[PDB]
Amino acid sequence: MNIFEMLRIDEGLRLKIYKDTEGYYTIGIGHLLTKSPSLNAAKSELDKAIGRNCNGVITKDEAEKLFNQDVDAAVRGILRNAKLKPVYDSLDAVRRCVLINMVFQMGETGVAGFTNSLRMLQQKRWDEAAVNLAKSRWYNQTPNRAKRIITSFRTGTWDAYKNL
Repeated sequence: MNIFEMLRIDEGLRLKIYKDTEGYYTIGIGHLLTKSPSLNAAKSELDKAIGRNCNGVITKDEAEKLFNQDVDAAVRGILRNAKLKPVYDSLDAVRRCVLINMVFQMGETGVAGFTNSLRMLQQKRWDEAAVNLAKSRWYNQTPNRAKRIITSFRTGTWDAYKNL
């Protein structure tokens, strides 16, 4: 299992504009387009993102390209962020994937806000951090994905995803 397969499981693939869990216009593999309520704004963003007139629809190839971009942007954001880098550096390979997943889903700023959890992972206090991470809007809003993530930090293996 790798970060791309892991995220593909969590986000799915859609080749037409759709609303995400929060109601925002997204496409492909969890690629947010705009928070704007306007479908048109969405389609504009989309064409700018692909480089073509897409009329709200893209190909598999295009979805994967945007996916490649997002994953890279996620990793590089972690590396540049002063609160995230040290955690990432302290982590093993699986847990590193886990953090990347979170950052792809909630942005750098988002994850950087989980001060106590970060501290806990950093200290390798797995069970404590799992309990703190669950106390969040995040967990309450997407509990099945959050539980997958939390279990992954807990065990340090891909079990939660070998099911799926």
